Amino acid sequence: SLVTTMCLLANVTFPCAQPPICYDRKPAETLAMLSVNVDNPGYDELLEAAVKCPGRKRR
Repeated sequence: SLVTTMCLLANVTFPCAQPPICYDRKPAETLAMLSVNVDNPGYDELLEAAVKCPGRKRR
């Protein structure tokens, strides 16, 4: 089968592209999460997603 790219948070797995939250909500947690996924090939996907800004806006 094809494999999606998975990243780790806690003892849970999730798509690297789609983490549950971002930097603005909790900066410490986000960085910690990024550090945990340093080894993973998906890491850059995770960095991009974690780093981008929020939903409450028109554009």
